[PDB]
Amino acid sequence: AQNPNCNIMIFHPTKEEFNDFDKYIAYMESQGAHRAGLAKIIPPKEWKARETYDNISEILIATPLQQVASGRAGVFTQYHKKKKAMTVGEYRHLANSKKYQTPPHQNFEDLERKYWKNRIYNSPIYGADISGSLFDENTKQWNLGHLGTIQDLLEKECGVVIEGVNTPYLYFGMWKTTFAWHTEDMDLYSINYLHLGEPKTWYVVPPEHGQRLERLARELFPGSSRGCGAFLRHKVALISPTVLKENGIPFNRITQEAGEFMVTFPYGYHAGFNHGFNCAEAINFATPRWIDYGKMASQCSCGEARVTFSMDAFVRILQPERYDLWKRGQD
Ligand SMILES: O=C(O)CNC(=O)C(=O)O
Ligand SMILES: [Mg+2]
Ligand code: NI
Ligand SMILES: [Zn+2]
Repeated sequence: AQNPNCNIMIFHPTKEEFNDFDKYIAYMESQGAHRAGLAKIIPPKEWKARETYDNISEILIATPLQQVASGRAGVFTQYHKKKKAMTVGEYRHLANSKKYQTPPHQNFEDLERKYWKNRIYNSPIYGADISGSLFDENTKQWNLGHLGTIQDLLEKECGVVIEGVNTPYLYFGMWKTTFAWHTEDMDLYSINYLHLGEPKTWYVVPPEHGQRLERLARELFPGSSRGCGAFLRHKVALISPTVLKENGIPFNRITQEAGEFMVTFPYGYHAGFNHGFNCAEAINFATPRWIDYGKMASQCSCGEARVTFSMDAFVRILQPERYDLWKRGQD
């Protein structure tokens, strides 16, 4: 078995290997990358997403989210308070303000220490989940707006034509902006490209150990657990690396820098934070290997997790028994 310790692997494809996305994902899996839940892909040196980022300031962040924490430093939840719209240029100024900027630090490790120590005492503002793309239309390789769609994958594998579309999302982050512990909708893959700015630190649990994380989460968030049998789908809970180590949960960590891709694999729980002003782009995708994960994915039916139009068909076709109850949660 390749990569039996479930380490995060880093890949350096050549320009020739960067042509065929599906084939490279399958290569990474042949080397055991999926066992970690997360892989880094450094693009060939010849590649670029677009020519410059000089003209992005007029993108609108229609609903910036203030991430308010409750709990203790290592075990907290966050809720998202909606703020007034602002442009990317306005957001970048805010991120760089004395109130919100990255503190002085020695290195990524020092910054990670400061994040875990102090995150709960601040409420950073995240421009998340903005439909759109920063890839130039002429970028032919690993262009997240030109991937094969999950609907077409399901059709190719299973023969059923379904409604739905699949488009990317932009994330504009600042210091301490945070992504809570989650897997993807329907335990899909995700791919994330850090277009610009400061890094993003990731934590991930190997898919084979996901249920260990879930069991800890039920212990640590006991009211949430009673409210919903899949409450990590709410994307609100954080658990520090110190706490994970104290409870014997297997995980790994890595920092993504501008110009790098990360891939999350089916049922790979992940969480993380941004180091400073940045912009990432991400999208879900599927492969043949995903189908069995989609069929087994947990679902939130309590009403909190509220998701896209396109998840309907996935539940309906892969999880027909669950469909009725899950749809009640959506309506
Ligand atoms: O970058 C973020 O805030 C969150 N991204 C992801 O969870 C992902 O790409 O799967
Ligand atoms: Mg603009
Ligand atoms: Ni994710
Ligand atoms: Zn729920």
